[PDB]
Amino acid sequence: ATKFPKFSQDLAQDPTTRRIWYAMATAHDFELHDGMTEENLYQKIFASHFGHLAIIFLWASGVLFHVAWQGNFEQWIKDPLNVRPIAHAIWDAQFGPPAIEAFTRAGATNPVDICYSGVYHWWYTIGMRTNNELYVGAIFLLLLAALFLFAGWLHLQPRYRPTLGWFKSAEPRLNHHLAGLFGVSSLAWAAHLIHVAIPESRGQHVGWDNFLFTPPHPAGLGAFFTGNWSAYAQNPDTAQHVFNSSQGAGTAILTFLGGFHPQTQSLWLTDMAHHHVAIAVLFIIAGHMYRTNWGIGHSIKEMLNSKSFFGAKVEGPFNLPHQGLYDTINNSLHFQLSFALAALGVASSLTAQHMYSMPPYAFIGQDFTTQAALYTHHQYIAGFLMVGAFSHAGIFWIRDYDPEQNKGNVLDRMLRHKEAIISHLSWVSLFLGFHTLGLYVHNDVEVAFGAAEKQVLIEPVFAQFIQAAHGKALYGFNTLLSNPDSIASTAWPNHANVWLPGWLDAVNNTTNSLFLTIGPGDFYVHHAIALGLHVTTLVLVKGALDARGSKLMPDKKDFGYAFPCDGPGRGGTCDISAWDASYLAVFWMLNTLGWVTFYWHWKHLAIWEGNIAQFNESSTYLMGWFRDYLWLHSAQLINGYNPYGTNSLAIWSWMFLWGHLAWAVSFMFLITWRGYWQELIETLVWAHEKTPLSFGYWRDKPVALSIVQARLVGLTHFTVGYIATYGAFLIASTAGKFG
Amino acid sequence: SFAMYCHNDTMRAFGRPQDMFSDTGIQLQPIFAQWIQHIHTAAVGA
Amino acid sequence: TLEGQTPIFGGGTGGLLTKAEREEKYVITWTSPKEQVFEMPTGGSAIMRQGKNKLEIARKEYGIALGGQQLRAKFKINDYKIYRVYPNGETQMIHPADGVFPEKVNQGRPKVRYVDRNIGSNPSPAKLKFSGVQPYDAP
Amino acid sequence: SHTVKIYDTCIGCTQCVRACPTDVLEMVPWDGCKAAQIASSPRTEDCVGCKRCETACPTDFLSIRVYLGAETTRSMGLAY
Amino acid sequence: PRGAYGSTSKDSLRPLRNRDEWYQLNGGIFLGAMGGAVFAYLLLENFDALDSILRGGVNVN
Amino acid sequence: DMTQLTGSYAASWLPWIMIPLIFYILPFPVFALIFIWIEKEA
Amino acid sequence: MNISDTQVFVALVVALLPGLLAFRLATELYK
Ligand code: F6C
Ligand code: CLA
Ligand code: CLA
Ligand code: CLA
Ligand code: CLA
Ligand code: CLA
Ligand code: CLA
Ligand SMILES: CC1=C(/C=C/C(C)=C/C=C/C(C)=C/C=C/C=C(C)/C=C/C=C(C)/C=C/C2=C(C)CCCC2(C)C)C(C)(C)CCC1
Ligand code: SF4
Ligand SMILES: [Ca+2]
Repeated sequence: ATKFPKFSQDLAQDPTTRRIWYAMATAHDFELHDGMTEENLYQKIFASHFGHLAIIFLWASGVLFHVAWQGNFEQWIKDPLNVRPIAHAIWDAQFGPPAIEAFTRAGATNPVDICYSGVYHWWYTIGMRTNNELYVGAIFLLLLAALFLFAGWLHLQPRYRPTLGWFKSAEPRLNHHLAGLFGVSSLAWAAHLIHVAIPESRGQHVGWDNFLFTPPHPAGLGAFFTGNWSAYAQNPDTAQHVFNSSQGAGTAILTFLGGFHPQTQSLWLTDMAHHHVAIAVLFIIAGHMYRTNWGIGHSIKEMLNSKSFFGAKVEGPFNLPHQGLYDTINNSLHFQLSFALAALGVASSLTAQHMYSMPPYAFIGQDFTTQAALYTHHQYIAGFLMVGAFSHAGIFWIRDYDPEQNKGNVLDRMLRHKEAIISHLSWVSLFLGFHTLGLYVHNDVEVAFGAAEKQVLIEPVFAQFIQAAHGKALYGFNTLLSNPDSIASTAWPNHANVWLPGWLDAVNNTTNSLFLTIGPGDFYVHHAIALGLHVTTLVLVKGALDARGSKLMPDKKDFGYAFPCDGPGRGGTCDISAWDASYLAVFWMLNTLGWVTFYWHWKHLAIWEGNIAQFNESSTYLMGWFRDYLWLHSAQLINGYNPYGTNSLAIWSWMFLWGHLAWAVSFMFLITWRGYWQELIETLVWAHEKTPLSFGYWRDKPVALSIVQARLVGLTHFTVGYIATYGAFLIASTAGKFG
Repeated sequence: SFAMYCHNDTMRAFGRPQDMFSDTGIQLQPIFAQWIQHIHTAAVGA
Repeated sequence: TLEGQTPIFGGGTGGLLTKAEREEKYVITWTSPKEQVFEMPTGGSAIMRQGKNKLEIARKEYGIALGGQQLRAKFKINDYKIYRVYPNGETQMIHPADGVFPEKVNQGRPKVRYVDRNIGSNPSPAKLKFSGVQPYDAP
Repeated sequence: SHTVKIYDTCIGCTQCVRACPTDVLEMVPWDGCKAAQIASSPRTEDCVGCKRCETACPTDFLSIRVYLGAETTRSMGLAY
Repeated sequence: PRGAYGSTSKDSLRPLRNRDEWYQLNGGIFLGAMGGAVFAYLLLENFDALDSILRGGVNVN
Repeated sequence: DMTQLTGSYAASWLPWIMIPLIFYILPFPVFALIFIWIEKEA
Repeated sequence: MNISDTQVFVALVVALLPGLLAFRLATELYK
């Protein structure tokens, strides 16, 4: 046996190469470690989270340091609309002179990368102006990461290891994370906007050297304590304000103008300050809801176990039995992780959907490649988080759910009609797939046969009505905010729609992404997205709800979350584990997010080109997507290098093929299965033993990758190729045609 | 066979055509197939 | 020592490897009524001798396949035995374990790994958290 | 090594023992079924995990269950 | 031997208790020192070529 | 000039040595360390 | 005007502090 892995004697006694593979795969599955107790489980997790937080801070420190060291932040300040931000320098000793010249751009005298993460726009909005300020922030994050690294070590020492009861105290954690982690942090950020960011946007420098004696508002804090809060909203930035200058600049620190700053085409800084002020108050209030040590406050266990509605006998909230759930969540780390991943997935989708439509950073809406990168980045991350939410939901069913303590509650009821849930999800998927694909190919045949007028073109009237209800007067509807006489627009009792004039100006502006005009081409792709959402949910939900077992495998819970199969008997049981459903769902998540990002990218490409008519007429049939989006926009990408020379797109050309290669390799792991390779490896084992001069010999017997391992490795190549191929195409097709 | 194509893609992307496997760089002439063509052409007298 | 004459075989590539000399090896011995051709478990054909034979095999499954599917089913030979041979020379007879073939019930054999319930009554894994006991091993 | 368990629904049909390619199973006297015998797994160290025994088992659900566990040289079916 | 290299000495920081070990150590020391010195000398003597190497200047032609 | 890798940033000699160190000097010793770690007998 | 030689060297020395503390935490978690 070997010392490695320390956490599994079963793996440590494995005499094959499978031991090394499985040690890395199960290293962070702390619950399955040898001799693991519940208290040691939480303590190890707590220190691990300190390490992850330090890694995040070091990562942010590296981004700041390389911009301050090798970027062009100060030059980019003077002309954000025409200067290309620099990510970092390039040192590839294999470059030739044509490659060196091609990557020497953006005002630099050495090869550089062009930043597409938007950190230049973000740091510019929050008041950073000099490379020294970026450098101090980078040094500060190095020390902050050191603090959390020490904290993780400290909370593993015997005197500072928290007890299991400390981890299980849900009510104090919710109070502190709502009021303090969310509320106080929001209040502190609003303070940074009021004290630093807003003055810097008006040509006034505020730093650590002078912020103590430089009030952000002339009225001072006296206006706050005397109830004269309206003084903070007086004299806002004028519509002719120039960012980073006092020309046309007001003095208000908390306005509620709405819309966009006319020059930067982004949200008002004073609006964002008042946003985080109001958010802080709401979250600090929410952080007092639950009882910790002073009697006042709700008890979550009591609320879930409650059976009386002001005297009347009820099953529970909404007349639904929620009893026994408090212990279910509080004892299941996978249940908690499922909610946390799902919440972050929705938050990441909302980030993508709301940052492109309402840009919060100065001039970031005019950096087309950055806009495409940020939307695609946060949607794909959201899709991965959504898969993880249901993956750990399936883990919860097997490992942490017991029917006895959940008898008759709402969680047990879901498991008792899983067939109805899965069958109806299957019906929605079949209905969407049959009709969405059928209407595409109907339009394909009509357009191909020179009969584009015979296409079925269903108008997205329901979504157009919502846009009109939000103030979009393009469609001619006269409802709600698009009707100036409507009670919604006037707000008849109070007329406090101080947001509406700014909001309507941004809504009806034709140069932004706020409620983009949609036609029949947009109708069909949302139904493709709905199909993708429902099928990916169907695969994940079916795997979670069948994790305990099915007719084919009644005792699946006794085999764990991830096992290869149950053998060829009973007809065959390939991909029967709940892990396999998550494995299959990643394929559908990638496909769905492919449709989502294809739609976002092509629509914005047409708008940025000035050729909106191309998308409107070609997106209604699939050949339009294949020809006018894929084939048409690949031309400049695939010419990054050619027999005539190389340009700055050579990296995206090479990475484009690199993604295709990784995608192709995945097919080998996914199509060919283990027994073929084990027999081949046996032949190579014979050859090595019979060959002279080959003094090496395996300490670990070479074996083919396991059945589950092959699915994971193939899925990893498939995903990496998926991301690399589209990322290269997304950057090259946008940056090659724009800044 | 294939990894030398990957070699050619990387050399071309680097702007180093002289390091490629090509007629104008590091040549790989199929001399045996060229010899057969010359033999079969000279057999009939052409 | 194990006695018997090895079958006529000209050599093959599917024979023993380093594992036979390092970890363990298996030997199957049987008696045949006549000289006849059988199939080696790892490919090729061999000729079993007139008397009693002795074949060295890399894995135990080779002996079960040869003795079970060829010697018994095809050649009506029911006296084959499988031994496990260790590098130190220790040899133990492992099949049939007690002289009676496993498929035939024999007195004195104890019940091993028997669970006194139907498979549907295995406890949920949530009940056995941090105890190290699998649901199928639960009492 | 893999773990092979036999449950009380066994009917003593001896089919799992005959199907085993490494002689892990044997039939032992019993009284819970008409056949007066039940499957046993005294030699699970030789079990490869092929699950041929489960395929042969005629009861519903299975009277014999194989749980793949720690991998050894003989459980991986390695001749080297 | 006197001191830490005697038979009964238990000095864990001085484990070469045999003369043959010391002579083999000395041979290795001499050969390795000459090799490392020559390697550094060759790297420094070709510092212009190696600097062009590490900057990609050898890819002009 | 654009015939060589250069750097206008401070201490441009740092990538000149750090790129070789991290990518084709240290990684093999690092792999040796990990290999010894994962092969040690109990 | 980007950072100077001294600032880059200072950042390298400062990064040693989280570097050593990362090693301490990693070895502690290994226990
Ligand atoms: C160690 C030791 C050893 C040895 C000695 O000693 C050997 C040898 C042999 C002979 C006999 C032969 C011929 C050769 C050739 O040509 O091919 C290869 C190449 C190469 C290059 C190989 C390599 C070599 C060595 C390894 C060297 C090393 C050195 C380095 C540099 C180190 C470094 C270190 C650092 C730290 C990184 C072979 C082979 C084969 N392999 Mg084989 N090896 C081994 C290892 C290994 C591993 C790990 C794996 C996994 C990956 C495999 C794999 C494989 C396959 C697939 C196959 C095939 O096919 C082949 C054959 O069979 O035919 C017939 N195999 N191999
Ligand atoms: C033989 C092929 C070859 C090789 C070996 C290299 C080697 C290198 N190139 Mg390079 N290059 C090549 C061909 C090649 N190049 C070609 C053909 C082109 C086009 C002309 C370029 C263009 C190019 C540019 C433009 C740049 C490089 C850079 C680099 C260096 C960084 C290492 C790297 O590329 O990623 C290796 C990757 C890793 C070691 C991974 C790090 C480990 C992390 C933790 C993985 C995490 C994964 C992540 C979290 C998940 C994905 C996230 C993503 C979605 C954002 C390295 C010296 C960069 C550089 O200068 O670096 C200083 C750089 O900016 N190259
Ligand atoms: C905060 C988020 C979070 C947390 C704490 C966890 C935590 C956990 N997950 Mg989980 N998961 C998440 C998000 C998260 N996950 C998401 C978003 C998904 C969807 C993709 C999943 C999908 C998932 C599955 C399908 C499984 C788990 C499992 C596990 C547990 C064991 C971890 C393991 O296998 O060892 C550590 C594992 C690895 C390090 C995997 C290797 C890396 C993979 C292959 C990615 C490829 C690397 C890539 C090329 C580059 C990435 C960057 C690089 C630095 C690694 C552990 C409790 C497993 C479990 O509980 O088993 C029963 C399990 O089967 N999770
Ligand atoms: C182009 C690729 C592709 C297509 C079209 C499908 C299609 C489908 N998959 Mg699927 N899948 C794929 C790739 C694909 N998959 C891959 C690569 C994976 C990863 C392994 C999966 C994993 C996967 C899972 C895990 C699940 C699906 C499901 C589904 C179905 C849900 C959608 C639906 O009902 O629409 C309607 C059906 C279609 C659009 C299919 C085409 C119908 C044809 C066009 C009708 C033509 C009739 C005509 C007379 C035929 C001519 C005669 C001919 C027989 C000779 C559907 C049959 C889900 C499912 O079955 O739920 C019901 C499900 O659970 N798939
Ligand atoms: C050229 C026109 C065309 C074509 C070829 C199809 C083709 C199809 N449609 Mg469809 N459909 C169309 C126009 C068309 N549709 C129009 C204009 C509408 C109105 C918006 C619908 C509404 C519709 C629904 C609501 C459903 C279909 C379904 C189907 C599929 C099976 C239909 C069938 O008879 O199966 C043979 C029929 C059976 C096997 C059983 C009968 C099923 C019917 C549809 C339901 C029973 C009717 C009853 C009133 C209950 C209605 C429930 C509803 C209110 C929710 C098939 C792919 C079904 C589907 O996709 O299933 C997955 C389905 O449920 N279609
Ligand atoms: C994953 C990707 C994804 C997803 C999920 C969506 C989803 C959506 N997009 Mg969308 N979009 C995407 C990608 C995506 N998009 C991409 C890539 C682009 C390109 C940039 C767009 C561009 C886009 C535009 C331009 C617009 C949308 C809009 C919408 C929404 C349509 C609303 C609608 O018609 O409902 C219609 C529903 C009704 C009219 C309601 C009817 C009454 C119902 C039944 C309620 C009844 C009363 C109720 C029960 C009481 C309330 C109870 C409650 C308190 C619990 C929908 C949420 C539209 C929108 O509204 O955005 C906000 C819109 O204008 N999208
Ligand atoms: C995580 C943050 C991060 C990242 C991804 C990068 C990325 C890069 N740096 Mg870098 N750097 C960082 C932080 C970071 N830096 C910090 C904080 C400093 C100041 C000490 C430096 C100082 C620095 C110099 C002096 C040089 C680079 C260079 C480079 C490039 C080549 C890699 C290299 O030589 O590393 C060198 C790395 C260091 C000298 C120290 C890095 C210190 C960070 C904090 C380590 C982070 C560890 C990480 C979080 C743990 C990963 C966990 C794993 C599971 C993934 C590459 C683009 C080279 C370059 O520009 O080439 C053109 C170069 O010469 N870096
Ligand atoms: C402790 C530590 C450290 C330190 C380190 C050091 C001190 C290092 C050094 C290092 C070194 C100092 C190294 C060296 C090396 C060397 C080598 C690697 C060599 C090689 C050589 C060769 C290869 C040679 C060869 C030859 C011969 C043999 C003969 C002929 C000729 C020739 C030349 C070829 C630090 C602070 C960082 C950090 C913390 C910890
Ligand atoms: S096959 Fe099933 S029923 Fe028959 S003896 Fe074996 S365990 Fe019992
Ligand atoms: Ca050259």
